[PDB]
Amino acid sequence: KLSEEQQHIIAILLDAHHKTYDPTYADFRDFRPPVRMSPLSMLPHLADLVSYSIQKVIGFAKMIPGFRDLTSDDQIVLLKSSAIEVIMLRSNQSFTMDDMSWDCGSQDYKYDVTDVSKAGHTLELIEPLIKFQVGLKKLNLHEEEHVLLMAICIVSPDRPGVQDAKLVEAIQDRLSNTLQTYIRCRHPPPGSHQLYAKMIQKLADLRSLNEEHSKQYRSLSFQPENSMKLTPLVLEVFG
Amino acid sequence: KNHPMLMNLLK
Ligand SMILES: C=C1[C@H](O)CC(=C/C=C2\CCC[C@]3(C)[C@@H]([C@H](C)[C@H](CCCC)CCC(C)(C)O)CC[C@@H]23)C[C@H]1O
Repeated sequence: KLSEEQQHIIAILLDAHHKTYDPTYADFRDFRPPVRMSPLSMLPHLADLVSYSIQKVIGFAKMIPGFRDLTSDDQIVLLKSSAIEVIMLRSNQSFTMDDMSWDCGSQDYKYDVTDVSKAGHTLELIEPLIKFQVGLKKLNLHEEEHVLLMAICIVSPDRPGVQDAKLVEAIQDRLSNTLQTYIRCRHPPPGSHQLYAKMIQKLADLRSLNEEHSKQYRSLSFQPENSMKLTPLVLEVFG
Repeated sequence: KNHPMLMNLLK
């Protein structure tokens, strides 16, 4: 029941994701090495991982149909506001419900609650992030749904600082209609509505995690000792 | 503020 336009959107988003997400995690070898002894020994490594991820998210975004047709300032506000959410979302692909960690091809590049702690984040945030990862994994999303959800996340008309909310909504609506139809092609009612509703609740949760973080990254990076351990792109993006 | 690196990654 997917039209050609809908199929073309999915195809573009699959390519973009495949181009910007290397399931071998080979590039990780070029980050500052992880250290698990040392206040914030994991901060250099995870800062490099976050920074790299921001670059990749930007790459994915630029391929979202219509995104690059937005103004430069709208593209920036959208990316600054969504980066962390898309990172979290995209990270579900490495996440495993075995031990509740992100497994990027080895023990050295396998990240757990304590690793994240040693990057300067409290368990109080870290735990809701793990829970989110669990809930998302349980959806057993198809890659088609996964990339649509990332794209919906980025092109949200309700992000602070957006000027042409209507244009951003026009893109988002096409993506949401594509996702809904794809879901319908896989699942009759009411399973279809159930799954969609859960995907929407995941985007709400990400907003919440985003808000909560901003307050935390404000106190972490406020410290000059910490901010110095980050990267230029991370400073630019997270203000 | 200015975002020269994000701008550059977008073009
Ligand atoms: C290339 C990949 C993905 O982009 C990201 C990825 C794993 C994702 C991780 C594990 C380490 C900790 C990360 C980077 C989390 C990170 C440290 C943030 C804090 C940095 C925000 C800028 C979590 C924020 C909380 C919720 C703790 O406050 C979110 C995603 C997490 C590996 C791989 O799938």
